[PDB]
Amino acid sequence: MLDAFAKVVAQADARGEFLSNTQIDALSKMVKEGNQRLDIVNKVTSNASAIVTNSARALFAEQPQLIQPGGNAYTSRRMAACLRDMEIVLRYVSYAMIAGDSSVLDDRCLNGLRETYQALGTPGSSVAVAIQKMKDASVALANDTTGTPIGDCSSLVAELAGYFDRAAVSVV
Amino acid sequence: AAKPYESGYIAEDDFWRGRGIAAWVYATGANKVIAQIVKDFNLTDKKFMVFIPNDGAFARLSPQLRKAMMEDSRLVYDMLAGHIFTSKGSAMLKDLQGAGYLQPAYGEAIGYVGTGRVIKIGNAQVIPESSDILRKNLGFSAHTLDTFIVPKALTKKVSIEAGFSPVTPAKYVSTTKADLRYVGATKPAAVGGRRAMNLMKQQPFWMYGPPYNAVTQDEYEPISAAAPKAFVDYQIFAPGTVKVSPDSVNANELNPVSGMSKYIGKTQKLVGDQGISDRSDKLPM
Amino acid sequence: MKSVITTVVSAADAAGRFPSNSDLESIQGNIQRSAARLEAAEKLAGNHEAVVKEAGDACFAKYAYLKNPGEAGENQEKINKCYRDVDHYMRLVNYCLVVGGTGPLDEWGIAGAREVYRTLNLPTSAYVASIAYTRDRLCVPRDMSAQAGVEFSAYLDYLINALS
Amino acid sequence: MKSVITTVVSAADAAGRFPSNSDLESIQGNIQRSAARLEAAEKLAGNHEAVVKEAGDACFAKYAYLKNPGEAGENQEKINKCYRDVDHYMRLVNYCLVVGGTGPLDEWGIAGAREVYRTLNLPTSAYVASIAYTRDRLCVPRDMSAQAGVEFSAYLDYLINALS
Amino acid sequence: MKTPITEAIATADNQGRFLSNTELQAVNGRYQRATASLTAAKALTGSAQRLITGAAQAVYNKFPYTTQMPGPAYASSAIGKAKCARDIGYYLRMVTYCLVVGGTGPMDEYLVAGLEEINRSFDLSPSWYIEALQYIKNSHGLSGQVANEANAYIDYAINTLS
Amino acid sequence: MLDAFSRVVVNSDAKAAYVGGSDLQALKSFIADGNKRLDAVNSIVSNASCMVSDAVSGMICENPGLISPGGNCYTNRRMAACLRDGEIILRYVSYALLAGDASVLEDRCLNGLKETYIALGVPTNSSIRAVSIMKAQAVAFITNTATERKMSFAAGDCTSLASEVASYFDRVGAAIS
Amino acid sequence: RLGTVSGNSSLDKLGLDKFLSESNRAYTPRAQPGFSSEYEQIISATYKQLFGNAYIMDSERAEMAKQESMFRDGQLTLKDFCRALAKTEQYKKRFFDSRPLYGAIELNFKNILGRTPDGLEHYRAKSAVYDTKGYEAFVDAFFDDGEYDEVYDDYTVPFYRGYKTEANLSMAAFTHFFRMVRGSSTSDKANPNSMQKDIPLNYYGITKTPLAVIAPGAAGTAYTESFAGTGSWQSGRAGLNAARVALGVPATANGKSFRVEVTGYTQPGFGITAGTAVGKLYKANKLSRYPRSNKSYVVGFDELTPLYQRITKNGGTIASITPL
Ligand SMILES: C=CC1=C(C)[C@@H](Cc2[nH]c(/C=C3N=C(/C=C4\NC(=O)[C@H](C)[C@H]4CC)C(C)=C\3CCC(=O)O)c(CCC(=O)O)c2C)NC1=O
Ligand SMILES: C=CC1=C(C)[C@@H](Cc2[nH]c(/C=C3N=C(/C=C4\NC(=O)[C@H](C)[C@H]4CC)C(C)=C\3CCC(=O)O)c(CCC(=O)O)c2C)NC1=O
Ligand SMILES: C=CC1=C(C)[C@@H](Cc2[nH]c(/C=C3N=C(/C=C4\NC(=O)[C@H](C)[C@H]4CC)C(C)=C\3CCC(=O)O)c(CCC(=O)O)c2C)NC1=O
Ligand SMILES: C=CC1=C(C)[C@@H](Cc2[nH]c(/C=C3N=C(/C=C4\NC(=O)[C@H](C)[C@H]4CC)C(C)=C\3CCC(=O)O)c(CCC(=O)O)c2C)NC1=O
Ligand SMILES: C=CC1=C(C)[C@@H](Cc2[nH]c(/C=C3N=C(/C=C4\NC(=O)[C@H](C)[C@H]4CC)C(C)=C\3CCC(=O)O)c(CCC(=O)O)c2C)NC1=O
Ligand SMILES: C=CC1=C(C)[C@@H](Cc2[nH]c(/C=C3N=C(/C=C4\NC(=O)[C@H](C)[C@H]4CC)C(C)=C\3CCC(=O)O)c(CCC(=O)O)c2C)NC1=O
Ligand SMILES: C=CC1=C(C)[C@@H](Cc2[nH]c(/C=C3N=C(/C=C4\NC(=O)[C@H](C)[C@H]4CC)C(C)=C\3CCC(=O)O)c(CCC(=O)O)c2C)NC1=O
Ligand SMILES: C=CC1=C(C)[C@@H](Cc2[nH]c(/C=C3N=C(/C=C4\NC(=O)[C@H](C)[C@H]4CC)C(C)=C\3CCC(=O)O)c(CCC(=O)O)c2C)NC1=O
Ligand SMILES: C=CC1=C(C)[C@@H](Cc2[nH]c(/C=C3N=C(/C=C4\NC(=O)[C@H](C)[C@H]4CC)C(C)=C\3CCC(=O)O)c(CCC(=O)O)c2C)NC1=O
Ligand SMILES: CCC1=C(C)/C(=C/C2=NC(=C\c3[nH]c(/C=C4\NC(=O)[C@H](C)[C@H]4CC)c(C)c3CCC(=O)O)/C(CCC(=O)O)=C2C)NC1=O
Ligand SMILES: CCC1=C(C)/C(=C/C2=NC(=C\c3[nH]c(/C=C4\NC(=O)[C@H](C)[C@H]4CC)c(C)c3CCC(=O)O)/C(CCC(=O)O)=C2C)NC1=O
Ligand SMILES: CCC1=C(C)/C(=C/C2=NC(=C\c3[nH]c(/C=C4\NC(=O)[C@H](C)[C@H]4CC)c(C)c3CCC(=O)O)/C(CCC(=O)O)=C2C)NC1=O
Ligand SMILES: CCC1=C(C)/C(=C/C2=NC(=C\c3[nH]c(/C=C4\NC(=O)[C@H](C)[C@H]4CC)c(C)c3CCC(=O)O)/C(CCC(=O)O)=C2C)NC1=O
Repeated sequence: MLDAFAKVVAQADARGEFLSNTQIDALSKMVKEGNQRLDIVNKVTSNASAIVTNSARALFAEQPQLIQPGGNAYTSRRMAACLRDMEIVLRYVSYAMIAGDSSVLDDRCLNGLRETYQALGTPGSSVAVAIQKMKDASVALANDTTGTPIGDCSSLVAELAGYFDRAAVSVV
Repeated sequence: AAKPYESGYIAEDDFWRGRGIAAWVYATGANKVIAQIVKDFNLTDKKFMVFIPNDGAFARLSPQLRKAMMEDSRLVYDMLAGHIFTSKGSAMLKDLQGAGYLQPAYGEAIGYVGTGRVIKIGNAQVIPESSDILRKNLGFSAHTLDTFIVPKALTKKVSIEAGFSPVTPAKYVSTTKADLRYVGATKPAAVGGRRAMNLMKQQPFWMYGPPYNAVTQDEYEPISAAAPKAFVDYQIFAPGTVKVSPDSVNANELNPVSGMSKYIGKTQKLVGDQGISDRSDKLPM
Repeated sequence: MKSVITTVVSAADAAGRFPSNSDLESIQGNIQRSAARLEAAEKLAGNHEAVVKEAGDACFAKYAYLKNPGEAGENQEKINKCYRDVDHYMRLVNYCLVVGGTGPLDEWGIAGAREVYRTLNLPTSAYVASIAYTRDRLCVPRDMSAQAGVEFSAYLDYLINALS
Repeated sequence: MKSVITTVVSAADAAGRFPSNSDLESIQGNIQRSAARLEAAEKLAGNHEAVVKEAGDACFAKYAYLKNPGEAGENQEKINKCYRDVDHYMRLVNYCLVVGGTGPLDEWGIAGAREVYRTLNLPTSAYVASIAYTRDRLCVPRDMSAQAGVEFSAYLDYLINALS
Repeated sequence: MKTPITEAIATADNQGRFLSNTELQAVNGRYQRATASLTAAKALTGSAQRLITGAAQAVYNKFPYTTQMPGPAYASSAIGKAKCARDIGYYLRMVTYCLVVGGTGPMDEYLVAGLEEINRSFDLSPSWYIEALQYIKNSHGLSGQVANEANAYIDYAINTLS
Repeated sequence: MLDAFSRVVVNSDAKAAYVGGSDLQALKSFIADGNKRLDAVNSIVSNASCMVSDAVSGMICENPGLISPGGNCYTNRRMAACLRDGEIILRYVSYALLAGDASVLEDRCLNGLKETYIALGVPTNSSIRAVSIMKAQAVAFITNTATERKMSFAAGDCTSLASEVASYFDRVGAAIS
Repeated sequence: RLGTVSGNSSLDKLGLDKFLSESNRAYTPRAQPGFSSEYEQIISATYKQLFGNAYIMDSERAEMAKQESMFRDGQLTLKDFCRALAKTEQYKKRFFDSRPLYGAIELNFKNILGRTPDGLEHYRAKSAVYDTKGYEAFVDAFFDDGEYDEVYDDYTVPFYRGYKTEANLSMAAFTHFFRMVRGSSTSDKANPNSMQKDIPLNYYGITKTPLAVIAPGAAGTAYTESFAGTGSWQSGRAGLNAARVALGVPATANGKSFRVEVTGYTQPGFGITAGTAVGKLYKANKLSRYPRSNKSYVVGFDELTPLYQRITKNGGTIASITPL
């Protein structure tokens, strides 16, 4: 895997170039955010059990056929594996948020997830609804203050929303 | 420095401010360089020819090139020395005809193609509407370009993959009355209480139907299970105080010819609204 | 989707050429016509539950035989699926005014419909009587403007001619 | 004969469908963009005898070696056929403005040209160099209107990319 | 690639847990040191050609047989001289990559993995590249903690060569 | 193949939602900035021949081992195919700029282009550099910063269109990698 | 775009998006004298179909200038032009003279008929025409059997139909179609399973065994495997590809079996450490950790989630999962 600092280095080694003066000034801004990025990863991780469970609770209220006999989440092994997957996706979205690059997200979670759910019969349109419910529980948790100093984080919540949309289109 | 309208505009340093085609040479410090070029190559006696790029040529200059003209003052020197030509002297536009070559002040030699009224100097084009101005004293000809004469021998050091590839940031578009609903689902259900089912949204009206059976948010409230033993008697009140009112006094709105009735029977759950509720009013209890 | 963009791109892809001057001239028609057909798509998207339910019982006001035994409007589930299937068709007309062509109606509503409404024995003249009621309910200055109602009705009788 | 009308009629025929609402919208863009190019073509009509004379001198100025004995511009008779062959290209772009697309260039001027010119030993770079001149002496608010110059330039670069 | 960011992700993904404050502090310390490292990398980039021409000449002064002996391995001809100023620029570019990333990651993936195999095969001496690196440690002109970050990755490559 | 308007339709169809209100304003902005998009697609296809030849030549000038015996662009059959491999890639990028969505570029071009280039043996580092040169040419004609041509436009800013088409070219390098 | 959901479509995002959009139908018996643009499009469309999106240069396209002119007034395009172009040297050089007989036989099924050979008897009926009468009648049996006038109008271009259900083929022929047609930016010179020299469906087209379909443009789209026998009788060798059967006690212990295909295995990235290992780089015996990339596994269901993490954490790319 490689983060956002290692991303521009790998793009520059393949050209055989030193980094520019403009490119160092663009990596100073990524360090200048710095603490605001670590606030989003702190808020998402600290409420990780309640984000997964209460957005599984709201999925079975709107699609109650998934827990009927003959549904894809009806049994204890088949329900516990469903909550386990929703915690796997929230894990690698927080990994992609601390790194600034969606490379650990697809190389270790997403590549082969569509092929897995097509061999098992898991409804892929219902997985993306569970992904989109953890999204707006987390982008509403991102832009509340709650012991953070007041400022503008609207550029880092568009990046966190883009990692949830990436995980949702790799399964739908 | 001073105002350009002093001494008329007869001064050489103030004339190009007056003939306002090249305003970038005084907005930047480029006019110090071309005065230092003709010191350095002794062009003050013999006649020559300049091709000044206009305003708009400086504006269409690329951001991967305009950065490299700031971090390298040697690159600004020979680019401005690449516009001063000493082949034909004070040459007009009619002597720039055919195809041929031209010797710059510093750089190798640059080929021109001049075909009638369109004249190219090699990645440049002379706009001939204002280009035949000749100064008598310190004598040269000045013509106007629309692009800088950029030789390819200078700019193999530049590229767009340095970091000048343009990127726009996209931000999320959520409304503040919607993510205030969604913060209550982040807490666990022992401390979030009733707010733990806040993530379910409004389904369409057929999704609560008997094939699909989507559960409303009110099934998770205690207001669905309000089934008491006690009951109001309604006969112990004064006559005229018990009020009742029907929904519509019509046979055809209470029940249509199909069973899609909003008021009678089990099809009262098939409303397009009334899927979610306001239980972020109270408490996290 | 069959659209204005996807038509002129596919025509210049089968010929193997760049977007010509006549392929940019078609997208300019998509600009001058978008004002009328986005007014109809916004008027429909705000008042859709009242337009669907007004047309859902215009089926059963013309065909009261559908509540007879064995028919398609017997019980509560079958009228829930009937008001759903009308709301599906009104969503696809909202999608066609947004895109600008008959794309979403063709791929999602019309293709395969003759083989389903005959296998399941749903009378296709009753998936029409709700669509034909909405086309004559529209008052041309009251709900939308003049050219917004031209676009709204032209996608409404494309669906009628595709079920007939 | 690629036009805006010809592209949607041939695409409605390829799927066996009637002219839809996605097809009449493309004819609307032909109406809006018509006033731009139809007065550029009026400008090219009454002033073609001087535009090809100016463009004709602009290739023998660049390639002066054509007047050598043994080249394509030896005598006055082979010179007269070059001013003729550039007057044809100015007539075929006058046709592309009133049609609305790259039809009349693609049939009578471009298809078959690069094997005629190779066999008859004519350099295509000099059939280029007169087309790129009238693209360059065109300044947009004097010679025509501001939008007529966009259409007039759009066909000259289409002819240039075809020869080159 | 070894980075303070990616080593925190890899030690939590190996255990299979969420990023705790054990991992949020290891990337907090990368952000504190990043200001010294980014000034050390902007200065080594802007004075690269001075440091490349000088360090190659500093090897020809200590080992003058490398400009004398015939063969393909030595910088006798103009071709072996051009392949030496290319090798110094590879060692210098990996140092500025390690300062930008924040760890000894880019010079692990690109330079020091397989380095003892390509030196023994093409018959290059690691003592040539040490003296080329002792020059850059003595001539970058940096000061303080800016020089502490630059000399930490220069001293890392001298330990693999020796 | 989806355009910009039909992309928000397949996003609304996933949740049985009508398109209206919040989503129609981002599409009404597409119409209002729609004259710029036609005015920018015209700038690329007017120069589409000089762009391709200069991209394959500049790929060769920096890496001149490609025209040696053993290089991939050696003979005349191989050079004429490399000049046509890039003329198609530029054609599909100009479709995605006209549509406003990268679905025609991913469906018809990039899906399968990777295993095309590993069966033939095309060097992916050299083909990325030829795309990179086309990216710099496309931003220069859109933002009018071309040093060899000066196209006429109305006055205004089109940075969002240049940052859009730059993201289409980076999908080409990420696919074949 | 990939997937099956989000658009209510599976075949256009399986590589068939360009092919599901054209007709190219030649609506008039002769080309009109005066105009060339309509019929130049049909000739470029029947070059792209019959040659399988190959590059025909101008020095090679002039070698078929005669037929192109017989078609423009006095020949059909389905018959008599695709038949004329199949007897040319440009078709014969790259589709017949390069491969064995059974390799040339299924390239003609794709190019002329738009499908794949179903079983051995589809191969065997076409090799018998070549053995008795030569190449000139061998390409006529693709045109002059019953199938060709049945499925194509004799003024349209052929199109791909081996995936459809109205082309009454076996379901192993569906999986074989997506081995020979990989999207619209590919030819059979640009196919990794036939590189204009191989037999693309050699064991699988004869025995009718089905393959796992990998979509073009997927993550593990570069997965290819070799072929080797395994038994003592055929003198085979063990340990190259995983089996396709799941026979014994391990088939149903740990639940239902699957067959997983991995693509990219490199030397950097094995350990739990985010970076390469510095040092020796190879053990004594000098071999890699994975001597082949493109490995395959047969795994149970209770071992599928530990294996999934063991693949992706070590650099691998899951190409396909298929229940045995
Ligand atoms: C190891 C654990 C660790 C953390 C969790 C963070 C925590 C943290 N955040 C900030 C500092 C900050 N944090 C934020 C972030 C926000 N403010 C808001 O109103 C938004 C809701 C939210 C963005 C999503 C902002 C905006 C600042 C800077 C205050 C300012 O400049 O206005 C600071 C002080 C630095 C400063 O003041 O500049 C610290 C220590 N840093 C750490 O080292
Ligand atoms: C632990 C102890 C405990 C209680 C005391 C009750 C308290 C209580 N009552 C209501 C909810 C309510 N409570 C009332 C009651 C009244 N309104 C009147 O006009 C009368 C004055 C009064 C009855 C005598 C009504 C009418 C509602 C429904 C409110 C509404 O949604 O309209 C709710 C909201 C939850 C729900 O709607 O189900 C709660 C927590 N519940 C508890 O769990
Ligand atoms: C996105 C596009 C889209 C559509 C247009 C519909 C099309 C459609 N409608 C129905 C299904 C139906 N349509 C009706 C309709 C009626 N009953 C009557 O008495 C009248 C004839 C009529 C009301 C207008 C009924 C009753 C069913 C259910 C059939 C059944 O219960 O067997 C079905 C069968 C599947 C099901 O059970 O829902 C389908 C595919 N579905 C779609 O996905
Ligand atoms: C989105 C799609 C859409 C439509 C197709 C129309 C359709 C429509 N019309 C009416 C409602 C009505 N429509 C009319 C008709 C008319 N009124 C006049 O002044 C004219 C003379 C005449 C035009 C023919 C009348 C008189 C009513 C009120 C009576 C009724 O309930 O139908 C209603 C009920 C809601 C209401 O207006 O109270 C609807 C949905 N409106 C929409 O929003
Ligand atoms: C209606 C559409 C139409 C066209 C577009 C042209 C295209 C065209 N031009 C030429 C023909 C020509 N084109 C040139 C041109 C040149 N020679 C030079 O010295 C310069 C290189 C260049 C000046 C522009 C000459 C000299 C001929 C005549 C060839 C000859 O005499 O051998 C011919 C051969 C027949 C002939 O004119 O003799 C044709 C078909 N003609 C058409 O009928
Ligand atoms: C329809 C075809 C058509 C063209 C291709 C052009 C070509 C053209 N330009 C000029 C004539 C001219 N063209 C210009 C050029 C310009 N003037 C300016 O104000 C701008 C700065 C600049 C635009 C580049 C000038 C200054 C003259 C007069 C001098 C001359 O060239 O003779 C003439 C002679 C007639 C005249 O205008 O006096 C012609 C035919 N005009 C046309 O009608
Ligand atoms: C729809 C999209 C679409 C494409 C992108 C191309 C993709 C493509 N390119 C080539 C074929 C080729 N592509 C290249 C290109 C290159 N080699 C290099 O060294 C350069 C890096 C690069 C030029 C930029 C070359 C040289 C060949 C020919 C290889 C050969 O002839 O052996 C072929 C095989 C041609 C054949 O089989 O006859 C295909 C399908 N074709 C398409 O239909
Ligand atoms: C080895 C030999 C060699 C070459 C052939 C050139 C090739 C070349 N051209 C450009 C760069 C460019 N190329 C063009 C294209 C054009 N400009 C015009 O004046 C024409 C209208 C049009 C086709 C001729 C444009 C517009 C740019 C960017 C800026 C500009 O020149 O105005 C770039 C930079 C790409 C980048 O930034 O990464 C390169 C390498 N350079 C070389 O070193
Ligand atoms: C009618 C069909 C049609 C064409 C023939 C072309 C031509 C064209 N371009 C623009 C108009 C424009 N074109 C651009 C684009 C640019 N300007 C720049 O300074 C950049 C260099 C470049 C890319 C960012 C801009 C900024 C406008 C102004 C109008 C707007 O902002 O929408 C207009 C609108 C001007 C008017 O209203 O008259 C037209 C018609 N485009 C079309 O839609
Ligand atoms: C790299 C980390 C990783 C990933 C990505 C992963 C995917 C994965 N998901 C699985 C199952 C599953 N995934 C789901 C999930 C769902 N089904 C639904 O109905 C819902 C819509 C949805 C979630 C709420 C279910 C129900 C199963 C069990 C399927 C079965 O047992 O048949 C299995 C089968 C093994 C098992 O857990 O029993 C794997 C390997 N496993 C991993 O270790
Ligand atoms: C980015 C990581 C990286 C490193 C470290 C690297 C080293 C490297 N240096 C090499 C050669 C060389 N290195 C030298 C350098 C020297 N010899 C002298 O006499 C001087 C004392 C000294 C330089 C100061 C010379 C002369 C050769 C050519 C040797 C040959 O061709 O046999 C070669 C042989 C391949 C080739 O010919 O290019 C490699 C792989 N390559 C890499 O890609
Ligand atoms: C679920 C338990 C199970 C089954 C069903 C099974 C079948 C099985 N039979 C095999 C071979 C074999 N099977 C036969 C059997 C025969 N050949 C003949 O000519 C006769 C007609 C026939 C029996 C009389 C032979 C000779 C081989 C060795 C094949 C060879 O080496 O070429 C092999 C290949 C492995 C090996 O060579 O040992 C398997 C997997 N193995 C199992 O573990
Ligand atoms: C069973 C015995 C055996 C074979 C046959 C074998 C081949 C083999 N060669 C490999 C890589 C390689 N092979 C080359 C070879 C070359 N590249 C070039 O440009 C040259 C033309 C050419 C030779 C000079 C390179 C550069 C790699 C590394 C590719 C990479 O890791 O990205 C790899 C990938 C894993 C690794 O990095 O070691 C394997 C498995 N491994 C084995 O254990």
